[PDB]
Amino acid sequence: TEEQIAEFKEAFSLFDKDGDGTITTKELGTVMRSLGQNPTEAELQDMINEVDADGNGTIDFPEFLTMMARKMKDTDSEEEIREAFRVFDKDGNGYISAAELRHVMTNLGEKLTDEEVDEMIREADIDGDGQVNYEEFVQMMTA
Amino acid sequence: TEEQIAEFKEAFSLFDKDGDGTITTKELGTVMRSLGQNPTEAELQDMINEVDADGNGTIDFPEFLTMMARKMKDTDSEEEIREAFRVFDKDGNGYISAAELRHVMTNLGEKLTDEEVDEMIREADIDGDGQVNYEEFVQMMTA
Amino acid sequence: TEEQIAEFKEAFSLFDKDGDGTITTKELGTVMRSLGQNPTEAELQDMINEVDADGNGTIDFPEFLTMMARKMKDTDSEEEIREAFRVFDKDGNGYISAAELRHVMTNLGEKLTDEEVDEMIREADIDGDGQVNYEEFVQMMTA
Amino acid sequence: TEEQIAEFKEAFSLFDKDGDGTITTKELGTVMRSLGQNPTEAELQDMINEVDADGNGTIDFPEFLTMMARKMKDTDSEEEIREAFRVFDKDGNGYISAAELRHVMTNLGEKLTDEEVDEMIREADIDGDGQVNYEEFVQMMTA
Amino acid sequence: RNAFYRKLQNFLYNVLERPRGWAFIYHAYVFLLVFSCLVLSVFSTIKEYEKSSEGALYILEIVTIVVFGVEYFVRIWAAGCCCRYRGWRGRLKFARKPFCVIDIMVLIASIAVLASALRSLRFLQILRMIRMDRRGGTWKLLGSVVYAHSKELVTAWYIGFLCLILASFLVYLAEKGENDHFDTYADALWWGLITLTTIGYGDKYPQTWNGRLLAATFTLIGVSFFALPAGILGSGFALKVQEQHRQKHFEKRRNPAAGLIQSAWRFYATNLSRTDLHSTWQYYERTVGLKVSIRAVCVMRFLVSKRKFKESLRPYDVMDVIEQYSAGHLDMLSRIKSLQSRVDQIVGRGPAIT
Amino acid sequence: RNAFYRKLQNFLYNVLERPRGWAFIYHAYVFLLVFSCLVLSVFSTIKEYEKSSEGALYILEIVTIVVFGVEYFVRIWAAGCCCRYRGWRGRLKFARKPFCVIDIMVLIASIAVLASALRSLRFLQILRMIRMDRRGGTWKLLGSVVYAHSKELVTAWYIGFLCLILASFLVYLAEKGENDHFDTYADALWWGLITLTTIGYGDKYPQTWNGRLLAATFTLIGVSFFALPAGILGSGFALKVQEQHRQKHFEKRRNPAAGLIQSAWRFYATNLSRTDLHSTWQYYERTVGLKVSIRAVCVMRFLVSKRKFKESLRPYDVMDVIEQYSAGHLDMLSRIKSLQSRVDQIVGRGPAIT
Amino acid sequence: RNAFYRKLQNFLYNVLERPRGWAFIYHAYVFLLVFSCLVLSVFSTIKEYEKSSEGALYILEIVTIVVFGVEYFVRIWAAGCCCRYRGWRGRLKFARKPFCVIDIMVLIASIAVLASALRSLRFLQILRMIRMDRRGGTWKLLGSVVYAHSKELVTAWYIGFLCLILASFLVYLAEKGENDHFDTYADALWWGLITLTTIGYGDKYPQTWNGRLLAATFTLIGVSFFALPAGILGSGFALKVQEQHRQKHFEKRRNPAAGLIQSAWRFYATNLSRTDLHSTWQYYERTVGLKVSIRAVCVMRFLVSKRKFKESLRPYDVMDVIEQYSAGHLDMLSRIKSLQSRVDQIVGRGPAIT
Amino acid sequence: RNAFYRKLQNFLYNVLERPRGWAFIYHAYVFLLVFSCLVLSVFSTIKEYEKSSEGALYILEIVTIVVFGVEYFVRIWAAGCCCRYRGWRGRLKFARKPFCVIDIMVLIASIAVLASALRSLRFLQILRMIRMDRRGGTWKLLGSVVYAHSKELVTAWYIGFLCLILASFLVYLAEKGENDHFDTYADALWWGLITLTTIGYGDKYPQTWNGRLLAATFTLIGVSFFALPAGILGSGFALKVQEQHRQKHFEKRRNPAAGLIQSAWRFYATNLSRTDLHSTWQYYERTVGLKVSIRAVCVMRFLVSKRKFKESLRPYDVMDVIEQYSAGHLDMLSRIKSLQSRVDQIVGRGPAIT
Ligand SMILES: C=C(C)[C@@H]1CCC(C)=C[C@H]1c1c(O)cc(CCCCC)cc1O
Ligand SMILES: C=C(C)[C@@H]1CCC(C)=C[C@H]1c1c(O)cc(CCCCC)cc1O
Repeated sequence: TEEQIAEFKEAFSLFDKDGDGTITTKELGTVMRSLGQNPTEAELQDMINEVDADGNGTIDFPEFLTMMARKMKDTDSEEEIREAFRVFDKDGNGYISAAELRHVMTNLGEKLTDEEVDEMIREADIDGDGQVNYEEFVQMMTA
Repeated sequence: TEEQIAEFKEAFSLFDKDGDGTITTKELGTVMRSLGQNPTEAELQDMINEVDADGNGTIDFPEFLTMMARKMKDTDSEEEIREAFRVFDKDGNGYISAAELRHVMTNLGEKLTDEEVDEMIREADIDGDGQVNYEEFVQMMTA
Repeated sequence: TEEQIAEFKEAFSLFDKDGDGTITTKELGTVMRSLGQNPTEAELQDMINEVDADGNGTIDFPEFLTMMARKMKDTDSEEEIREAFRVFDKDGNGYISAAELRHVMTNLGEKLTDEEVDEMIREADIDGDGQVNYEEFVQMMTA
Repeated sequence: TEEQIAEFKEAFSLFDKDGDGTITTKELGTVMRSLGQNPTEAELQDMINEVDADGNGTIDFPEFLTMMARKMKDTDSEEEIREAFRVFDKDGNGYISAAELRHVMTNLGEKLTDEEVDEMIREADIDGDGQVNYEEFVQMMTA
Repeated sequence: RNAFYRKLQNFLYNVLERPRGWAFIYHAYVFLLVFSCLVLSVFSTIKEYEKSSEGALYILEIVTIVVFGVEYFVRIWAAGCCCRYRGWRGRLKFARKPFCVIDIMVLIASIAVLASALRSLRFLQILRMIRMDRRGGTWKLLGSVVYAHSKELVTAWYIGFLCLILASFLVYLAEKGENDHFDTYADALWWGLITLTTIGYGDKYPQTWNGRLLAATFTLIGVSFFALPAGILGSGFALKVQEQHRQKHFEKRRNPAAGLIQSAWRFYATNLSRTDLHSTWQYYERTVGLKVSIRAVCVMRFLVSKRKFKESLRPYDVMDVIEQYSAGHLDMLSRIKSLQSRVDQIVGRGPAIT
Repeated sequence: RNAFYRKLQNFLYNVLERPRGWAFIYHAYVFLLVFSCLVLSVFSTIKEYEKSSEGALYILEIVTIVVFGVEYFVRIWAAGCCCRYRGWRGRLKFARKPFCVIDIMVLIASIAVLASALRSLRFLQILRMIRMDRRGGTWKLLGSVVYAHSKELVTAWYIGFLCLILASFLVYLAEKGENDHFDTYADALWWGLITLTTIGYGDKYPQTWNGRLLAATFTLIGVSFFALPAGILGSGFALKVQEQHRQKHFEKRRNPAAGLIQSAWRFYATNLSRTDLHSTWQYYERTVGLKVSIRAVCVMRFLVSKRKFKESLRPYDVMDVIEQYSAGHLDMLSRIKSLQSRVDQIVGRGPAIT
Repeated sequence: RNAFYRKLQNFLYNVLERPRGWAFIYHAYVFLLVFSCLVLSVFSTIKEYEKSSEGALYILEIVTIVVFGVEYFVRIWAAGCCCRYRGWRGRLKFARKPFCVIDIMVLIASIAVLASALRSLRFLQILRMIRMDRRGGTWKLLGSVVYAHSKELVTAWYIGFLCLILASFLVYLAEKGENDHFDTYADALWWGLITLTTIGYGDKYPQTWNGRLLAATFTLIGVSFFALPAGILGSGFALKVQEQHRQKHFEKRRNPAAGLIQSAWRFYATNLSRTDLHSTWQYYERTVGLKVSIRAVCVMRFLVSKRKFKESLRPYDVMDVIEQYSAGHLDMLSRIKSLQSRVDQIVGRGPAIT
Repeated sequence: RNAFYRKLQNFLYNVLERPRGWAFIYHAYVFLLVFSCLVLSVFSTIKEYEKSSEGALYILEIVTIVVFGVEYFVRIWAAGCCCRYRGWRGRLKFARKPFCVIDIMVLIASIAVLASALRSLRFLQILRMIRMDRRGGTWKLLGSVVYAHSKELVTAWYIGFLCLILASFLVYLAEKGENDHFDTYADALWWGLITLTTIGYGDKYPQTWNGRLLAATFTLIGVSFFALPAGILGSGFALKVQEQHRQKHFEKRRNPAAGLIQSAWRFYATNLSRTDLHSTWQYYERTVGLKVSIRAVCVMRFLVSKRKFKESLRPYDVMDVIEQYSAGHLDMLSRIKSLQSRVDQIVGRGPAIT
């Protein structure tokens, strides 16, 4: 809404330092390394392209508010998350043991801190089993 | 109805120049090159054959009125158009960018003039996104 | 019912010439040759075996009445007939031209006389098209 | 409930001879050979691992009573039993002859006594056909 | 007698023409006879074995010629069985085929020779050996495989020819003077050929160490590229034979499909209750309480035919099951579309019933 | 003792008959012994090595003969283990098998020789080498592969034979006078053979340039067609071995399926609440608070057996998963048909409830 | 005339550039001419054939040079057809391509030689033979296959080289003194190479029995590993050609897809009842009762184009049909999800209507 | 500096250990250096080239030894990077590995020789050439392929050995007296070996016509069975390389799957409205209006990671897509089962609402 629009304006000002209404790859890079993460030029190019819809190398405010309002229900990531967990389900049981989650979560991809896996199991081990049904996890993430 | 039946009488008279009730491949060729398009003898033969049902090399009026009343919903072209757009969807996203449509529509098959692509995007870009969901396009073309 | 049971008793007496309650393959051969069709010993044996349920080489009355009451809906021949017609549908259009039926019906398997194909087209060309939709044919045969 | 809890306590005492609340593989072997069946060390290890949930090499009471209350409908063995019977259905008819059951039930896997196959046919030949539909059988074990 | 005469004519034509079982045994025996004749000719060429070899060859060749004559006469006399060729006119029309032209030319040349002849005998023997095929199956298969793998074969030829030319020229340069084997570039080309094919006669071989090194470096690649076509042809032969077997399987599927449809229609049109079914009863009458027996016959034939067709739908391939199951998948799509339409009807009624 | 005697008999029969693990090591060792015997015979044929070679051969052959005798005696004495053959009568009945005939004939010939002998020794050694197979597996595989690729192999033979004949004849014509290697067509045929096979002894080679050109033009094609069978046989061997492995996989699937069905029925019939289940409790009593323990062990057996069977359902192939999933697709068809029937019921009720 | 001039220029450029039909016949004829030139040169190298060979070679080479020059001039003059190169400037720009550099260098070398020359003639012949390719198709295919199977080829090279080195060294040790063929390790290496490749010249072979035993034991493995690359390359060639054919099939699919979409939109926008469709009517008007005739034309075109595209969707592969059917499977997922949503609506209404 | 020191140590260790890009170029250059050393040794064995060959070999070998020493020292000094081995103790622990034992033994032997030497130099050169592999990849691949095709290879060996023995014996019988090449069965066996392998040295060949005929009849089959292993090994090599590539593809799939799950959880736990999410905000705070910017970063990362993973789910195979789609088919089973349950609820309500 209007208040969300103002928040998005503050966010755009944070990103679009130049204030020209277009986020440059260097602006996003500097804000990233300010956040403490160092991206690569090609990685940031793929990033902006994944958001870029006008083919300009930047993002205008309408696209930024589109990404902000883009709920992950629309993204249709159910199949993708299902496939990822199936990839990590070495048995095909339809679940995955907690220990495997602890090992993979903090050792693969963008390794997460122990806090992230703790909240993962908190919102995943609803039945307190440890052998979380990944399908249920993606369903609750969707819901 | 009867008025459409008389319209089809006029159309057949335009096609069946000889007036014998049978459209000859030469009649189709002459009317085609009058329309400004030059077909090949084998091309026109396959044309009539795909429309021919009595295996005579021509078309009696009942077949002509059948093709006239033959709405494309009966034809069941949903799967065919789906497959065509998927072929042109190099990513498999379920959509296709407007620029790719501009390039393809006027470069392969029977190239269409800029007006045709303009009306295509007009009736396809219902959400004004450019990344037209070809599923929606075939669904509306069917509906 | 009882009257059908008596009809089946007459049929069994016609088959079981010996009257012992067991139809012998030789008795089936004699009745077939009387009918004008000559089967082979192995053909008749595999045939009764497909009919045989007690593994005795003959048939008792309960099996004969079972096959008499065996409606083809129970047999579940929808898929088999579908596959056969698809095999004979060289184009995959979901139909088959009348001329192809005339050629195949009287030249393959147990060739049928012109009368049989005439009744086939009569009960098949419900719409009088000739390009019978074999799905419809199997559905009506089931219905 | 409470009475079933007491029954499971008696069962655990019968299993957990040491009384420490943890069933040892050696205790399981002793109780098995008391039952008259001789398992192997690796066999019993995989056995407990399948029944184990805490990854300790033994079983605590909660896992034991969860397994005891674990109904087979939850186990979802419909597909597995279907596949097994399909494997033993060399024709794919959707059924299997009684004699094949007599041969297989007492010759492969854990051979069963003639009484077991007798009860199998008793609960299988509900229609007294012998060619039991394995799908119906698994459906009945599920219900 | 007369019917038996036509039956025997047809059976012997089948033996002589496309064989399946024991006719193949007869064809193998005649092939063995002609092969023995060729071997005896080759032996007769040997000087120390000439006398006995030729003595046996004369009688074996008269036996071969009598067998060939009786076979050709039986072919002409049995050519009338097929509907294409009937009577004396039909047999004479069939005799005009190019293969029969080859057979008759071989026969007349052989009888003229029997009634410098060694070269003519060799040519005639080669011609009959070629004649053994009778269907061009081997030649057709080889041509199909060559055409299918035309690009790979031509690439192998181009690369191997360039390698041969370059290696021969380089070794000739490196062995022009020192070695008398390579006094001319043609000799070097002969050496390069008999090396890259790995024949290695030994009449010509490099002796200078520069030549030896060049020969090594080029012969590795050359033998690889010269052995390529054997593997290419093996793969092509296997693929084409598998394709032919698949087509044969599909025809063996086609016939029982007709059987099943025929029996299904007969059983559906022989129903006792239904009327206007005389079109089917007349057939069983002209073939000849009886009605129920005929119905039992028909339904029982339907059962056996359905079994035959179902067992005839063997997978035989991944693509085959994929297509068969895709038919059912399209059927499922249609059924779910129908359910969607019915649910649309229900949701339309919901507001109305409320 | 007695039970141990039968157990040892069966174990040693398994070692001597179909081996799996260390029995294969024993078979390899006896194979090595016989191979060393053959190598020592070949060495003894060498004149300069005759003395020591024969000296070692005598002792190694006595060792071989005692090993063979003890093996045959153990085979006869362990032939009673199987249910087919039991007791002295059963062992004697088993000894009648053709392979035992070969073994006993070799044994008696060897003992007669030990107790112009070089040729007999060679024959006996070849016979025992053939005897090493014990199952005809190699011969069966070769025959199956040859039969499977009969058309390709026969086409290769026909084309290669025609090429050999034509090339030999043409080179013979081109080198009849100039070259003394090709004075007779038999010599030319020998040359063509040793060329098209790429053996190239060098005893006969073309020298006239017409002969060289013809030899080149024909040897390219000839070597291709002569190397074809090696690739064909390799592909066939691989295919047949894969097929046998697939069949073994399916049998290893069959057994755990029986295990799973057995355990499932036992678990379902050992339910506490249900009655008339004595047919299952009696089995556990014969094997032998106890009721609940029996139920627990039965259900846990069911879990482990289901795990085993599920692991046993490995794809192993595209067709395998295609078939397994087609079963589920047919199940889907049935379920959607049931839903169609229920929706038909609903739409029929719609007018009634309106 | 002028339009005919441009049409002929384009047709001849297509003939010279990527050919399909009879232009391939012309290319084959010019290839045969150049191959005859090379063969005549090789013959001229033969001393006894020098006179007539060179006499014919001179005239055949003048014919070759005139054909080559006219072809090059026609290539330059027809290079203006393509939009990339137009006019004299465009033709000169195209002439800069490396292949035209090779062609012009060959032309100038030939004209200089014609207007120790044997070696230059041979080099020019080889260069033009290489020039025959005109697309690098063979070289590109070979490079792609080598790169794809780099690991297998390198492993074969490593193992075969180790085997060659070890076998040559061992035989050299076993035959250092007894045999004069192996007086130096280089000689033994040459023997090992001409043995493992199975060339077997026969100039060097082991004669001591230790040498013969080592040679056999090592040559088995060595010939296996040296013949490996031929099969590897054959398989790679077949795989790459199949991949290229699949890509071509997919492009032949791409074009009729555009045709179908074009015709479908035209037919949907030529509907008589619908308005605001002049955007399509103007096309037909500019190409030129007429309205209905145009609509009939459009629907007819839609039918024929749909037939063309549907035929263009041939399986051609397991993966192709799997992908096509997976599209429909995802569609089925969507439809069943919609039905689930509608059933959720119904179950929510259930309590409400009650 | 210090961090740069560790980074350079890790980079150089990666260069020496598993290389990907330019480290492969360095390895190729050192391999070329050692290969040139071996070639120069072989040249030095040639008598006429001894002087200059040895002169260059001395300097090239000193260059080789300094390069090897620096490489080994850098390996030991960079062995501390890996967590397995750190510090001087870790480096010394790593040096105990058998490959380092081989390298150090070669180094010490070379330095002792430099500071009858020809044979030691040869042995050391072969040892370092073997050392070039550094991973046993070629040996592991060959062993895996041999084990996989053990049955086919053993059958080929058995049949080929029987053919060789029988052919040699028969030819020996046919040429015992007439030909002096076959005076002993060992000579006949040598002939059979050099024929069936198609080496054909030509030192021994049959000359009697019975011998020639037997040799032909047996060498056809023998060369087929002796060329079998080359094709078998080629197919095995290709299959194993494809399998390894498939496994690598699946690992490259595994990593982006974790990336996608990570980003999805991060973006689901960075939602602004939801509470109890500080467990994720703390991570971003440690890395360091900021809330919304962080959420934008997170959703963007989720989008890019989903794109990466979806692209990573390439088919790559028929089985791969079959498995992926079978997952969805099981999902369809579950959904249709849920719909069946809901329709059962509806039909149960039907009587209630009526
Ligand atoms: C371009 C071809 C055909 C390959 C790839 C490039 C190279 C390194 C050699 C070819 C090749 C051989 O020609 C022969 C062998 C067998 C071992 C030879 C011993 C030195 C392997 C081997 O890869
Ligand atoms: C009918 C066969 C078997 C093929 C196809 C037709 C032709 C042109 C040759 C055969 C063939 C060779 O016989 C040998 C090579 C290797 C290079 C030879 C160098 C001249 C390639 C090569 O395609």
